[PDB]
Amino acid sequence: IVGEALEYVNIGLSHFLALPLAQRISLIIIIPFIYNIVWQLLYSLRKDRPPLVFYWIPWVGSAVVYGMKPYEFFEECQKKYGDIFSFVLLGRVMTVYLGPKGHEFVFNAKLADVSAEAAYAHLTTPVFGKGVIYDCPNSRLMEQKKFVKGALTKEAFKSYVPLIAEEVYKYFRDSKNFRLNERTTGTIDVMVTQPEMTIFTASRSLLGKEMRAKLDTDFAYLYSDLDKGFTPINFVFPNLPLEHYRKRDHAQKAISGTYMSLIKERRKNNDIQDRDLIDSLMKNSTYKDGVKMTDQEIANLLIGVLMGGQHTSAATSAWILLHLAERPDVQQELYEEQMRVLDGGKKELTYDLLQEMPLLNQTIKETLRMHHPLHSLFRKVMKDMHVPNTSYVIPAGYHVLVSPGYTHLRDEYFPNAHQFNIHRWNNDSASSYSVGEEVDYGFGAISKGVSSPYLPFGGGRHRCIGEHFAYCQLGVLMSIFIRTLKWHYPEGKTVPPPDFTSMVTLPTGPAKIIWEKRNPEQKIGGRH
Ligand code: HEM
Ligand SMILES: O[C@@](Cn1cnnn1)(c1ccc(F)cc1F)C(F)(F)c1ccc(-c2ccc(OCC(F)(F)F)cc2)cn1
Repeated sequence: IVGEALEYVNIGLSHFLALPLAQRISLIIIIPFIYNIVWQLLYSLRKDRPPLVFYWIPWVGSAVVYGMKPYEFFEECQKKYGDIFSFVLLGRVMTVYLGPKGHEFVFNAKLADVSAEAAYAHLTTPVFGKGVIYDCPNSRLMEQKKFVKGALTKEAFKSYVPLIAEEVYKYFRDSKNFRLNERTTGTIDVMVTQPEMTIFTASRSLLGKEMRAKLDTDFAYLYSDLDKGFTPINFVFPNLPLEHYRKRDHAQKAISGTYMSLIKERRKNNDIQDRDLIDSLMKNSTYKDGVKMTDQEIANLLIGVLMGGQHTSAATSAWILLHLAERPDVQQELYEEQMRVLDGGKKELTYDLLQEMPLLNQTIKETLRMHHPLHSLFRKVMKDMHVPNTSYVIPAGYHVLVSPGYTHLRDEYFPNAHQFNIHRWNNDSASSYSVGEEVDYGFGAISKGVSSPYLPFGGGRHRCIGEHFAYCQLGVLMSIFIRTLKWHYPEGKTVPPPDFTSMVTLPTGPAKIIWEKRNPEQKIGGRH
């Protein structure tokens, strides 16, 4: 009789409920652990799914090894399963597509197939504020990028260069890390100096003199507070009743308030010029459907732009210094270019003269190859995607993960990829260049193909608009570093490994270099 079997399901259920809590809280952990191992083995038999990396702890997935060393994880996975493979990350399924075909599959994915804001909104909305970037539909983001880029013109760059140069020299004069009028040599942590130099140069040029003046006050602490809110933790715990979260949110309110204060005072005096990004968004932030951005949204977009460029740029100048510190040959070669292009230093550095410095630009270009600030770019898959020339279907609710930074470091696309060699870019010093046809998603013509193995600024609709600002900033900064200082490592030190757990792939610190003045008796003028 099978009826007697069902009685014993009932009985056995009643006996299960009566086991000691030693056994039951055992069995609450044992049952999903074994059910997970069963589900994976069954999953491995589906041929319409990319291979899934095996993991033990349910939900947590491969998070630990991915988070700590993602390029090593990808290379081991790539040897095992080829270029397309999935792995489980703190509750989500990430499908990785390595190589140029992966750049194409993700960066050029149809707007209806994937969503960046669905992957990213919790990462950034708590830090930037509401209504901008990833807290708004894609069509709003596109036009927001059009607004910001409209202030990022070559004529803006010609005016930013002397301003950035003034900040770099101010920092050499006044910062405790240098004091070039009092000290001719010294030790700095590049992960202390570069964030400060970056925010000082970016504030002065994009935000204007008033906002730059605030960082000389206690207001600087709010920037520090807000900056600590910029962490990948926000992926999992975006809001918590802790203290870190309170100063972050306070700082966002306080900083966006200072921006709205300045915006509302410029409009009441009609003090609206072409000075900085604030003027620019004030004159040009009405969407095509007629909606104006609010003063709050404009301020929030300013925080997003300044914050993103802060961490990519600061990490990149740190890496440039760290690589050059063990390459006095490269510093020497860069210095000769500076003497030739600037008539032994008797020409004032201009945006135009920066474009005549191919080796300096190639040094930035090579640093960005070896240290892509963003090792992984995410999209949430919104409807099922067929992976061309496979039987693979990526179902909706998965995520796709693209990693041009991994391809940057492959010998097949960059011979001797782990060697720093700026001369691999000889007669190719452009920050990037569209290898053919262009398309415009709402913020300007950009390259249509994204199959280049070198993609420091991504591609497609979510492509960076900061590239020329970053090269302007990095170029002025490194031109002055080169002309002012030599530097090298403390004894037995070398290039640190990256910190992949962070918001960008910044160097693991402290990472110290010893600078020395090229001209001990050179003084920097001005009052302090
Ligand atoms: C060397 C410096 C930088 C590098 C390597 C870099 C890299 C990138 C990458 C890879 C993306 C694509 C992200 C994705 O597909 O999810 C991106 C997007 C973006 N970046 Fe940058 N960035 C840099 C500096 C800047 C600067 C200086 C700014 C602003 C002044 C900026 C603002 C933006 C914006 C607005 C986006 C658009 C994101 C979207 O539309 O989804 N970045 N950047
Ligand atoms: O793409 C950024 C960064 N940026 C900065 N400049 N250019 N791009 C961004 C985009 C637009 C902005 F307005 C401001 C931004 F900061 C971003 F949206 F925040 C962003 C997206 C993803 C990531 C990121 C993705 C994956 C990560 O994995 C590491 C982890 F496994 F979580 F530990 C860590 C970080 C970081 N920043």
